[PDB]
Amino acid sequence: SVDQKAISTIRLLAVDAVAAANSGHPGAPLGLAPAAHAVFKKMRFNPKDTKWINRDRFVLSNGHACALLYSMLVLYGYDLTVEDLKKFRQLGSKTPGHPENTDVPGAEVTTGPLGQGICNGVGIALAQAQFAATYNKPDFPISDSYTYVFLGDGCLMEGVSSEASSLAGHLQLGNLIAFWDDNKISIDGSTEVAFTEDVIARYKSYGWHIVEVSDADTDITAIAAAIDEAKKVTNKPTLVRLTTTIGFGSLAQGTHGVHGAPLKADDIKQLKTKWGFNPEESFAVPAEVTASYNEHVAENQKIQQQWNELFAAYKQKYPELGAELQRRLDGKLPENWDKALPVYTPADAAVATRKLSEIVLSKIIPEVPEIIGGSADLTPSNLTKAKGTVDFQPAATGLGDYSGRYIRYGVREHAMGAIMNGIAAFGANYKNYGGTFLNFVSYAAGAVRLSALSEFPITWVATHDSIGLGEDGPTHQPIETLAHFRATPNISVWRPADGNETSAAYKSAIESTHTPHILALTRQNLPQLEGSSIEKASKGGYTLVQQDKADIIIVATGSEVSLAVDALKVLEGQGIKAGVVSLPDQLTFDKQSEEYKLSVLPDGVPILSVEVMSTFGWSKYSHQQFGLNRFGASGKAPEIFKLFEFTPEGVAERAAKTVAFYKGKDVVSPLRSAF
Amino acid sequence: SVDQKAISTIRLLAVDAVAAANSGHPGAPLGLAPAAHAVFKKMRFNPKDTKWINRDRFVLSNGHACALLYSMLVLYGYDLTVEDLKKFRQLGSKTPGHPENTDVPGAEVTTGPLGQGICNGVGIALAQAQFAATYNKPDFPISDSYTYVFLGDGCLMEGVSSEASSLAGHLQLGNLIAFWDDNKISIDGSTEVAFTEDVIARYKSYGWHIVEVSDADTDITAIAAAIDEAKKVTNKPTLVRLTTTIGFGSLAQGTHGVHGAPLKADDIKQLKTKWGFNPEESFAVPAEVTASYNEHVAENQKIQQQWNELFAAYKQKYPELGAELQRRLDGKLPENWDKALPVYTPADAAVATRKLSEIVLSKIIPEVPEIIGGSADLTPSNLTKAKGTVDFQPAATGLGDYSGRYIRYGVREHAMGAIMNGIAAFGANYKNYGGTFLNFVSYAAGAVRLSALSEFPITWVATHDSIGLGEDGPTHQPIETLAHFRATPNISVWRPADGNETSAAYKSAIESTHTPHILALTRQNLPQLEGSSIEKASKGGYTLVQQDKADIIIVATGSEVSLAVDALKVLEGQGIKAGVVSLPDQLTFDKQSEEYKLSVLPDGVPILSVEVMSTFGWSKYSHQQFGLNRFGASGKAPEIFKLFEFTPEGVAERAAKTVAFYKGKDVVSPLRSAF
Ligand SMILES: CC1=[N+](Cc2cnc(C)nc2N)CS[C@H]1CCOP(=O)(O)OP(=O)(O)O
Ligand SMILES: CC1=[N+](Cc2cnc(C)nc2N)CS[C@H]1CCOP(=O)(O)OP(=O)(O)O
Ligand SMILES: [Ca+2]
Ligand SMILES: [Ca+2]
Repeated sequence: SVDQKAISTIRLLAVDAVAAANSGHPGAPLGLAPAAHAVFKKMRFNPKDTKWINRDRFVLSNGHACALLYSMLVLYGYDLTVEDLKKFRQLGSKTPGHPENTDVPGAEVTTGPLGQGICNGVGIALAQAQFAATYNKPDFPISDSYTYVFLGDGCLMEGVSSEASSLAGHLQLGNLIAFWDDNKISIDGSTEVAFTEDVIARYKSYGWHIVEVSDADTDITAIAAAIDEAKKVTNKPTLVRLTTTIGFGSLAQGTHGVHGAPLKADDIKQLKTKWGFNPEESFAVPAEVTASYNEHVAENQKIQQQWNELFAAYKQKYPELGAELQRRLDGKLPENWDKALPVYTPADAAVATRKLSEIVLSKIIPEVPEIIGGSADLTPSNLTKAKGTVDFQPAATGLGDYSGRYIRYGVREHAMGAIMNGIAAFGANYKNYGGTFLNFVSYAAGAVRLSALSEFPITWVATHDSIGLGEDGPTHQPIETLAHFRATPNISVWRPADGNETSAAYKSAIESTHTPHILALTRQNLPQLEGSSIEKASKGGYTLVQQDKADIIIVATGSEVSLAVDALKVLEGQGIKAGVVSLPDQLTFDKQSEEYKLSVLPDGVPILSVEVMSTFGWSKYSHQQFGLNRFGASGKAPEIFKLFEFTPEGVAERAAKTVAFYKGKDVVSPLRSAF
Repeated sequence: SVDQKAISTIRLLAVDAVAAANSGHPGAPLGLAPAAHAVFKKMRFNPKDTKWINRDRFVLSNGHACALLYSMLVLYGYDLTVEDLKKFRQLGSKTPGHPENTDVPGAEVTTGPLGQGICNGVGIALAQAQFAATYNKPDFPISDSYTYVFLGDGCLMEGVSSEASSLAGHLQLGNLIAFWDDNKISIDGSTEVAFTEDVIARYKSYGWHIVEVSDADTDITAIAAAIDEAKKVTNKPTLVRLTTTIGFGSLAQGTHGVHGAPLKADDIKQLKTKWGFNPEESFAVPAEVTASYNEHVAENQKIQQQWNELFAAYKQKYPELGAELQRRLDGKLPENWDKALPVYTPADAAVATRKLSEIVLSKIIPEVPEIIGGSADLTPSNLTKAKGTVDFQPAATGLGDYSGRYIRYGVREHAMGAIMNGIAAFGANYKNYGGTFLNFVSYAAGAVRLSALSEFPITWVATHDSIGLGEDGPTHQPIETLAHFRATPNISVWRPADGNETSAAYKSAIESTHTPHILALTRQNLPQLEGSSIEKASKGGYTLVQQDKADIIIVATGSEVSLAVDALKVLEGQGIKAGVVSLPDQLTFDKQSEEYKLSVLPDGVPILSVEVMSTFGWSKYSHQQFGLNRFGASGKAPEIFKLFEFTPEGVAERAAKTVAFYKGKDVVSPLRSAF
């Protein structure tokens, strides 16, 4: 049949792509081609408009199987061709070895690191539910799309998927339909060696619906029926168990050897002949398959055409909501939204930056409907919920509504991070955030790195940033954390010192379209600084205290800026004139012009950095570094600062030693380099 | 009764400790005191010998509840007193706000970061099973101890605990007995807001046995009976559901407010009077409670006395095994074990450092019985299994035996990391390792940081270290990873360049007693270097190519050392004389004498670092840094190196620019500093 021919085409495109690269993963593509065919036939999408907001989304969580995804995209006429498939895994191609949303049309997210994609799918589905609850009206199903996820045994072993699956079940996300490639093979061989749990029983325990397809190597009727069944269960996410043979059709089917290396040439020949293809030909695309797939595309395009008319009618019937929706689909924030950002003066009281963050959120959430967010069981500590908002929960629970704006993630940092990526991936200008203690952002490193690689504007509200948290002690006190994330490409790591800097950090985080943000915020109160403003802090680094005859400049962040200002006064009594630079975000600063940066960190003066955590990275901006390169301590925070000499006198002593060390030396800016 | 009085004593010590600190967590201690009393009465331990190898182990995974643990340790006469309890959460005390194994006698592991302790318990139990299988003989139950773990809702939400619980069920770890504090309250309030899964059904799906105790606020008979029942189920770990009231007895019992802040003074008064204590007194220890607990200690000490005689008889009956066991309990490796380390010459073939690692393991595993390890589903990629070894599996599976030495962790990096910590915590000189790709060590950051804080000699075999892995692309290629771990205190991060350096890295990792190791290893082949040796590489950094008239020194690691040597030849043709330093471990290097370090990185010569990942940290050792501060690419590895100019010519160009940049300048070693 044409469907059988399409499945064979998919299988053979994937195998031929792996063969041409002499690299990659043929096994799962062979096993999942029937399911991919069936799912894409049920999906609504436009290959010519990858951003249609009511499209169904597909996520390949087992991203190593991407030759399958690329084959589907090529067959459906996305902006990806057979010539691109021939360049699978080749430098610069549109067909990288794992899918990247920035590079691959039709890749919703970046997968490959196992477990992430299913969590991203949870976030896409969460966003769709929130979006539909916000905009849909009687006779106006603006949003009614599904989220389809393929995942394998490896994703099911990764703890992040357990976190997200528990939460998705709790949230009753009935438009999420996941498909488990139950092939009983991973890299180390049979799943009997390490993965003998009853997966189905576990998913039932989370509140998921289950459909089992016992012969998913051939039974596309049953796969389609499983989708239909899943769509009837509106209050549970569904897991479809696809019992498949890894590498189906290969001489090596059902073995670990077919997972992750190219097939032998003779194996490819026998695949082709038993499926009616020419064993001498590669990258064959039968025109009847193209015709069948084109029919589905044309039908989907007529569905989108009708959706566009529905949207036009919605704008007439609901003028305010329609204009809001249009603005969001255009990627634009509300005009002058930033006038809601709080502004402070040096006469205002000291405030912890976690509390300043609460105040910002309280002002901007009512002004910017596309902001949603939550916390990983730290709501009253991170201060992430605006008073008067309702939680995102299924209304059946009585605990919230899908129109709610605040997500109770539970103690699930890693899944929170990957769910945030999925919310961003949904689109519609969502600007979403997640709170935890800074030290436990590290639990989510796998997802955070993907936020950076995927260019998603997510925000971590990362409170209790240092030894300033005090008594909880060294298991809770960051040392390495900012260095880790600052060393990751494309992460803005804001460590605001005061009220104006906290508003600048949020302005950056909410305006972002391609860069994730981490906001490192204090437990403890900090003074409002003389010289701070949103305008200056928006440059990422700025001169707080200018001293034209400086003997030294002290560059600091966060809680240490006020310390530097106090040290400047001690130094004056020692006959040393200091300037102060505040560096609330190194990435934003780095992006400023060379001339601006040199105005902040000039030649001809020693520069000392002060920040109560690792000194890594700081030599970009300073000649000498005063940091904390050992673990912390359990005690009252002021006593810990005293112990480690992060006091005005301790900073002054090191500043004086720095001045002494450079006597008789020629000093150029740390910004200079040889290449 | 005296048991009731003991439970009240525990509760009130914990509340009084929190009160004195005006900080900490009274709720879970109040709820878990009956269970703690019951469990410690069943446990075999010696407060005067915390390292008795056949002790039962206790782990408080909900580490915020540590006022409970400290109260137990004080009451049982560990080296912790009421005076220490009065200093709970105070700087420098033996009672920090979360338990630290380095600081607290009777704390087996460092907990506080949720989810870790239960995984550590899995590792303690895994080690006990392996140890017993190795040493026990008929009439000689050298090892027969249990592992008791307390955990709460937060631990059950963290994905790492799902990973470890799936694996523990698979491994049939019948001497593991965990207790869930089922109190339905977390920081964000009721668990109904985020955690509605059927936990018991999930644990059954993993193959655990379940016992439910419906009134764990009072029913110590049922808690004791649950332990007895668990001990009869020898082929499943057991989860005991303790249905408790958080803060039991407090006016605020059953509320989130009792989780994490001191009780009100009037609340403490009413607690004391209803339990028969003096509301005017704090830190009361009734002598009858001390007497009862002392009776149990005395019985346990007689059990250990008899174990010592059993061990003496074992040494006579099994002379070889007895001497091996004695050596391990003394903390000593086999005499001259390191003579098994492979040694290479520059005439030997190029080899990937992952393969060199395989060869090391193949030589040392037969020589050092306390080495065990595994991989997170990457055995044929990391090359972590020695041929001829058997896997650690329950014999009932037919897939291995508990005497086996190789662990199939599955796709569970985070749990692998925390399980490794538990294996180390067991003691008996275990030197254990875990393989994954370097980029996915990041999934386990929560546990890795705890390896460092806990001072455990665990080893990550972290292969595929860079863009040198090629086609899998940027989702797999480390950039920030070494900077992250090097910025963490107390992590040795070895990046060996060749065969001799790989042997030095293992010598360090296996000899370690207090420092975790990460071995960053290549996919791709590297040449054997002229000038390398185990002796020199053991210094962490060394002069590979000495040039007395150097215009520049190039410092490099791993795959970039050979690149630097090739660049030296290009530079010679440009009239520039270079030296080369290899820096296989920055931590080990840092620990050398100042004079040694200056002999490697002298004054008076520009120093350029070369390493194909983040430049963070490198200014400790260099004036200029050539690194990779952007994400990678999917293609053949040599083409990626060419793209980023990590070629002999690209390094030479930057070296020449470095020489030019320092013309006319006075250059001092990067090792110099102002303070
Ligand atoms: C272990 C593995 N990798 C390394 C890998 C490890 N850890 C993380 C976080 N991401 C990864 N990418 C890549 S791939 C995988 C086997 C998957 O086994 P799985 O059953 O899902 O795939 P398959 O056999 O094809 O049915
Ligand atoms: C969310 C929380 N903390 C921050 C916290 C967050 N993430 C990680 C990895 N470790 C932590 N330490 C500390 S504590 C916890 C509530 C526990 O809730 P749980 O039900 O286990 O404790 P309890 O209410 O006392 O019954
Ligand atoms: Ca599989
Ligand atoms: Ca709880």
